[PDB]
Amino acid sequence: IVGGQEAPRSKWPWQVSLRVHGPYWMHFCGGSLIHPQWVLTAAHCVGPDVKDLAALRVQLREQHLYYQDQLLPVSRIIVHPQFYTAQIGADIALLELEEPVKVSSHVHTVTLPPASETFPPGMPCWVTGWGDVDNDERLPPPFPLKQVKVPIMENHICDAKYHLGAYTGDDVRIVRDDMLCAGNTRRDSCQGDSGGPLVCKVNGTWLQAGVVSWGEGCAQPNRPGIYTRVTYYLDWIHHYVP
Amino acid sequence: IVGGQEAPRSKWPWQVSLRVHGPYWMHFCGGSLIHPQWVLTAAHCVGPDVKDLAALRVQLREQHLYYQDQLLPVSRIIVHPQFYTAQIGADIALLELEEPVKVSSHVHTVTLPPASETFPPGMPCWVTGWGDVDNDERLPPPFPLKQVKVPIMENHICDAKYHLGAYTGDDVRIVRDDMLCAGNTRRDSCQGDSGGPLVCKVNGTWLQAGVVSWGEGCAQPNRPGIYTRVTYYLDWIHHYVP
Amino acid sequence: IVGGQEAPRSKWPWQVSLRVHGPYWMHFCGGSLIHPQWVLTAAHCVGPDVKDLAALRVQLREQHLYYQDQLLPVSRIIVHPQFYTAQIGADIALLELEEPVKVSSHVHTVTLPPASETFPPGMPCWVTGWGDVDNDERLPPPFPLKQVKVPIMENHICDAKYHLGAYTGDDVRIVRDDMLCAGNTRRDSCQGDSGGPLVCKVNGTWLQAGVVSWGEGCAQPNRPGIYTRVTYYLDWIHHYVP
Amino acid sequence: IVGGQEAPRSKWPWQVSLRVHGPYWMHFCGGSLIHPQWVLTAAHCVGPDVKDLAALRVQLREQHLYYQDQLLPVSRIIVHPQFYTAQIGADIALLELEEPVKVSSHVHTVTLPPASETFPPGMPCWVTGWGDVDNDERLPPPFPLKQVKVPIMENHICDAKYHLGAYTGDDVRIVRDDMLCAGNTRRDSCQGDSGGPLVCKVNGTWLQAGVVSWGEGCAQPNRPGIYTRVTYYLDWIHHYVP
Ligand SMILES: CCCOc1sc(C(=O)N2[C@@H]3CC[C@H]2C[C@H](c2cc(CN)ccc2F)C3)c(C)c1Br
Ligand SMILES: CCCOc1sc(C(=O)N2[C@@H]3CC[C@H]2C[C@H](c2cc(CN)ccc2F)C3)c(C)c1Br
Ligand SMILES: CCCOc1sc(C(=O)N2[C@@H]3CC[C@H]2C[C@H](c2cc(CN)ccc2F)C3)c(C)c1Br
Ligand SMILES: CCCOc1sc(C(=O)N2[C@@H]3CC[C@H]2C[C@H](c2cc(CN)ccc2F)C3)c(C)c1Br
Repeated sequence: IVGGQEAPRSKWPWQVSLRVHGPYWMHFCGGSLIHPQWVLTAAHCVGPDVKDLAALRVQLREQHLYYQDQLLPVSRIIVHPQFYTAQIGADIALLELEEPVKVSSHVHTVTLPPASETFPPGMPCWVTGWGDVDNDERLPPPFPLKQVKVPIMENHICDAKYHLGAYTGDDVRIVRDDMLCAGNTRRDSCQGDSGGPLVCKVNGTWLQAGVVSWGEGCAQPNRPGIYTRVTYYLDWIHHYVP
Repeated sequence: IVGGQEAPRSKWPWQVSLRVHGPYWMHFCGGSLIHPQWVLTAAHCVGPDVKDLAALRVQLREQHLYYQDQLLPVSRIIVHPQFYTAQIGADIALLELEEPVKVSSHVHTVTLPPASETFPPGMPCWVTGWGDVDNDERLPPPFPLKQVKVPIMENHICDAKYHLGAYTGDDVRIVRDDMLCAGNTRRDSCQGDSGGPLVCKVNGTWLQAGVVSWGEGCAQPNRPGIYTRVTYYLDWIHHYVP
Repeated sequence: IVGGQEAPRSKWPWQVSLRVHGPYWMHFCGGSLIHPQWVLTAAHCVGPDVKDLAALRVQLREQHLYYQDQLLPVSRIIVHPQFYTAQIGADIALLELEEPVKVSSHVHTVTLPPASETFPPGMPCWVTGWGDVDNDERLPPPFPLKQVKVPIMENHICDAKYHLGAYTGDDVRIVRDDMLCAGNTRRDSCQGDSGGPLVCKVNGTWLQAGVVSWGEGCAQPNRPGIYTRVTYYLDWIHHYVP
Repeated sequence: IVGGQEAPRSKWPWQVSLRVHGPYWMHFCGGSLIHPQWVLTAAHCVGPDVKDLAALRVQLREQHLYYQDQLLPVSRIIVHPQFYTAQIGADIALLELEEPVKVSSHVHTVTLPPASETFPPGMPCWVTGWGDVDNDERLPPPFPLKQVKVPIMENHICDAKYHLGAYTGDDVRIVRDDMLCAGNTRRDSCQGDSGGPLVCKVNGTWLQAGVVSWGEGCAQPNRPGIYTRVTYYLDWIHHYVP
């Protein structure tokens, strides 16, 4: 997370840490609890190549990474069949927990938005995670959960910004329809925040608008953060998630 | 170049080295001389981001990289407008030299194939460059120009190989129509060979089948090297080069 | 710390973490609280070149590094005048805290050994710190305070052991009189433990026998860990410490 | 080599490159031909630990490293018995070639100085090698043999300069009598030049004043380059070299 601050303990109960087995259970990606037995993440975190379920663990809401570790095993890894790279699209994945979680006030699910829900500029939106604080600058220990309020940019305006300083033809789409744009040179998501949630307060309720996907660096000029549009993959999510 | 050996001095007169200004004029990509004043390379070498022409030089055929440097300036960089990433496609670019080179027996152009030209499966072809010898294994000094014989893998067969051990749906194409496959676990192109030529001897004439583009690692199981199909972009090439 | 285990919360109340200002207050060396206002460390940690007082902080006993931080400023950095390198000797330094610490059962001082105290082999001795777990293998998060029981080796035996597979003449002393030897191929101190204490239980009382100084790698054959002999610099310590 | 320029082909015929086996015969240290069958170098290059003769090769004067390789085998490695560390001193070693070198105008021996020569400040002295061009800045390809005119400093002044900005006592010797000082913030030897020669023109004859040994970084304020004083070890060299 570029800019912003450390998140208070009561905020973002849905935020999860994805862990890989090595010298320790290392955080590689973020995620969000969308159902007591289901975690929503980015496909690039757990794909496109087949991963070993034994080498993966899910860590629920934690104020400081690695401190209060209570790792949960994964039953199923479901990656969108249209996924290959974050730039092509379909950067969405589902993780089925071995057993459903005990929902508390400190740890509970995030509400998915309706199919017709469009997130326009000016809407209060926040992105969370334990990712890099800047380009090539990792989150320092004790690795606190960071939060940043990001401004939403319209897809066509964001696509136009991505063409500035690029050879890519103006008619050639960089920011696709299954993507969402948010952030600026001071506020953005980064490497390590991938798979994590982008929540927006719509009529007094928090709705996950996006999934941290990609971008040309972090908080760089004319390069806002790109997220997988949750509304676009609602039919695919509901096929596995009740 | 993975496998093979040091190329003899008389072989591959079209092979060029692309140089970027830093502590020294360092090799970042390969290429091929297609016209005395034009160089064919991969778009990812010089894009999608707009490059500074003063910070770029072209080095003609050299037995040992950096030894007899005769750096040539560039007047134009023409990156295909459909290019953004090597996986999406259109990984092709043209470099116009400031002055046309004096064509000789040691340094001369490569013949481009006709519009209908097909490269059969199992056909022996050659890939050249000063790239890495293996995954995370740089070409050791005095950096000789390397060559390797690579077998052609048909597009549908190669696409199926990329789906082996991947979540990506069988109906979702990884190896695209504007792409070409070549190599195995012992013979392949690698990081640094990008932009370089893939040559096939057809009826006693060397034709450039592909431009080194991408691949999931170098000489990895079920992951052959991906090349930009020259035949697919002949009209775009002929629009700029006479 | 090579080998051993995570130290219990009730053990080593004198253990100190030395912090340097950078992207965060990074641990660079260990230390021991010898007086409520004085910290004993290695000279190579804070020298031989003059350090900025404002860029240094002292962290008292932590079960997990960086998690429960309460950084203390330093008022004086006293490095032994005979110090240049750890191999030459006099690898000892004192850090005066700006204010004295409120002593408790969990955080208290270590007793310095008497002037004529020798530490022969077989004695129950432990070395503590948050250093590397092996050669080029960092202590993984949540960075637990580690301990290891290390066997003491006689100075002349350890000195002759350092000459094994070395061109250095047998008459040329490697392990000097101001040094102490401890550890083996399974039990040792490493990079990051430097400045930390080597404590021995003598007559039911814990005495600081040494200060982590140097060694040819960590837990390598015929290369035990080298410590600064505390008894040798007792007069120098007592000149500043009450 | 920090500062200066690329050496002309006719200059420094005694300069040699020391090679170690791995992915290629990599340069690790410099040296000098003092006798047709003997090479003078620094002890830290080949010690204090015993090295395998088969993994070591000697390369005679080369304008560009690796380009015209004619690797020569070594029969004996003689490291000074007083050596352990460059800072302690005796950083001198002799390498006996398997066969004597066929001496020519391009490749010949350097004259050792008489015992009486102290090399005072103001002598025209040069240091040569293929080492780093600055701190953490490696010599760029085609790796040309570099040279730099370095100002000689008197031992007591160089020792006092090393105490500036250091805790080390003014009466505690840093620069020993078996050492020689040369260089400034623009002209110095660096990592990779170690073992190489420091030559001074005395009575129209090039005499090797020193062997590149150590220093606190390269071209750093009040930290000139430290060389092993050849005259000090003249008796030791003559015990092996005819
Ligand atoms: C022109 C190439 C467009 O495709 C991109 S952007 C891009 C990039 O710059 N990235 C850095 C590091 C990996 C990749 C995506 C990273 C990233 C950016 C964001 C948005 N700031 C969020 C999460 C995240 F992981 C930032 C890469 C590697 C590729 Br391929
Ligand atoms: C699932 C991701 C598919 O897209 C790929 S493959 C891929 C990869 O493994 N590469 C390594 C290093 C960069 C990228 C392409 C590299 C490469 C392979 C080849 C084929 N052996 C030729 C040239 C070349 F530069 C080999 C990357 C970074 C990305 Br994004
Ligand atoms: C010529 C060998 C003697 O001088 C030495 S040993 C030595 C070494 O191998 N070290 C590694 C990394 C730095 C230095 C000291 C390190 C070390 C070893 C120990 C004992 N295992 C304790 C603390 C500690 F920092 C282990 C170095 C850099 C030097 Br100079
Ligand atoms: C205060 C510690 C004194 O002893 C030194 S100086 C010193 C240092 O800064 N060095 C850099 C890298 C290794 C070591 C010696 C290096 C060096 C300097 C020079 C002179 N500029 C020539 C050759 C050479 F290898 C420059 C080290 C590692 C040690 Br241990």
